[PDB]
Amino acid sequence: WPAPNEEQVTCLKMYFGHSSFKPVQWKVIHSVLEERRDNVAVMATGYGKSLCFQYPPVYVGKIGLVISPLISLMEDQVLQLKMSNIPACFLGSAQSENVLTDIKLGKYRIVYVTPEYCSGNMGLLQQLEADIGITLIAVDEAHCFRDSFRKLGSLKTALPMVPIVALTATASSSIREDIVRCLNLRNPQITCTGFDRPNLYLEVRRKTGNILQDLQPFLVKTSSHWEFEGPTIIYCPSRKMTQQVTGELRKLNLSCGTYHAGMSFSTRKDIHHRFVRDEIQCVIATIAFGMGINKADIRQVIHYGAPKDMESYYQEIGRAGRDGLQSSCHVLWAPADINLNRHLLTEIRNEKFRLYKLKMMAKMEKYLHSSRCRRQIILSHFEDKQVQKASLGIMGTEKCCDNCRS
Ligand SMILES: Nc1ncnc2c1ncn2[C@@H]1O[C@H](COP(=O)(O)OP(=O)(O)OP(O)(O)=S)[C@@H](O)[C@H]1O
Ligand SMILES: *CC(=O)Nc1nn(Cc2ccc(F)cc2)c2ccccc12
Ligand SMILES: [Zn+2]
Repeated sequence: WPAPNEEQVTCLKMYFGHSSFKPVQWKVIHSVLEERRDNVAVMATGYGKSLCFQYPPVYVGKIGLVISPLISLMEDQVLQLKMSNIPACFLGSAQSENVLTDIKLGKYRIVYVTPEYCSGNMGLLQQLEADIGITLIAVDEAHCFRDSFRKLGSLKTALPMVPIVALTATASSSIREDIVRCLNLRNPQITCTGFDRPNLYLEVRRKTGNILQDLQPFLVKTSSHWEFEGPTIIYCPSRKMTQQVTGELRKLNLSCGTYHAGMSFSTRKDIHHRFVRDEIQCVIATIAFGMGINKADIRQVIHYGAPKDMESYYQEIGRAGRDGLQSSCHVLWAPADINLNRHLLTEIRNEKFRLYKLKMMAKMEKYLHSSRCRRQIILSHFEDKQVQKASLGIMGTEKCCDNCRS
C-alpha cells in the first residue's frame, strides 16, 4: 500500500481539517484515484464515510456525484461543504438553469442528486464525464433498497470508466451481493470499518412500567431545575411513544424536542437544528433521527424499549460521543418489547436478509439478558485484527459497561 504525498495531505488539512487519513479511508480514496476501481465499503457509524467520496474530486478539481433520495438531508451536507470552501450543490428538477450551467462549466466539486434524476438525465451525466470528468459516483444503501437501485443499474453501462463507491450500513453478505449486481460493479474492492467506540459506556436495565420512574435516574438537579447531564437522544419504537415520553419530561420543565416522520420535514429540521445549537437538551426520536446529526457532543443515548436488532443497536449508539469524550448508552427494556419486534421482522421481503436480521434479533435478546461484558458481546462480531489495545484496556473496568462494574 502506497502513502499519500504532500499535495494529498495538504488538501486534506486545507479543505477537511484532518491531519491524517484513516486506514480504510485511504484504501478507498487511493483505489478510486489511481485505479479507478469500484468500491463496496461496509460502513460503521462514526468512522468517516463522507471523506471517501468528498475528498477525491476536491483533490483533482473534478466532479464527485453523490446519489441519495433524501433531498431533505442534502442541504446540510452542501451547506457544510460550502463552509469549508468546497463548491457544492444539489442538482434536481426544481434547480435553476444557472446552477446546471455552472455544473457543466466545472464550478462544483460535489454534486448531490437523486436516483430519479439520474435515470432521467443519463445523457447529461455522460456529457459531464466527457467534458469535465466524474471522479466517482457515491451511493449510500442506508439512504434508500433494490427498487431505488433498479434505476442505477444503467450507471456502469453508461459510465464504465467512472468508479462507484457503494456505502452500506449492514455486514449482510447477501445485501453486499445485491448491491454489487444492482449497480453492475466490476471487481469491486470490498472493505469494512467495524470498530469499537471505546468512549461509550454501555448499560441495560429493565423498565419499571412508569416513564418518569425509568428516566428519573438520568436526571440531575441544577440548583432547583431538573435536567439531563448533557445533550441526550431518547429512541422510542413508535411516534406515539415519543409523544408519551415528551409529555412526561415536559411535566419536569425539561428542554425537549420530539422528532418523528409524522412531523413535516420543516418541523423535523427545526428540532434537529435546535439540538445542534443546544437550544434543546433532549431529542425524543424514532430511528428517523440519526443520519447527519452533525452533533459531536452527544453525551447520552437512551433506548426506551428493546432495540430492533444487534446490528441496528451498534449503528444507533454510534451517534453518541463523536468528540471522543465519555458518553453513555443505556437500554431500558421489558420482555414484551421483544414480542413486538419479532412481528416486524416478517415484514422483510428478502428472506436472506430477514434470516440475517432474525439472527441479529436473537443476539439482541441474549445481549439484554446477559451477565457478561456488553462490549465483548457486541465486539464478538468483528475479527481480532479490528479489536485494539484501547478496547481491551476499557473492558473489565468501571468505564466499560454495567457488567464490568463491581
Ligand atoms: N481522516 C479523519 N481523521 C479524523 N476524523 C475523521 C476522519 N474522517 C472522518 N472523521 C470523523 O469521523 C466522524 C464521522 O464522519 P462521517 O462518518 O463522515 O459522518 P457522516 O457521513 O455525517 O455520517 P452520520 O450520518 O453522522 S453516521 C466525524 O467526526 C468526522 O470528522
Ligand atoms: C468487517 C466488519 O466491520 N464487519 C461488520 N460486521 N457487522 C455486524 C455487527 C452486528 C452487530 C454488532 F454489534 C456489531 C457488528 C458490522 C456492522 C457494521 C459495520 C461493520 C460490520
Ligand atoms: Zn464490559
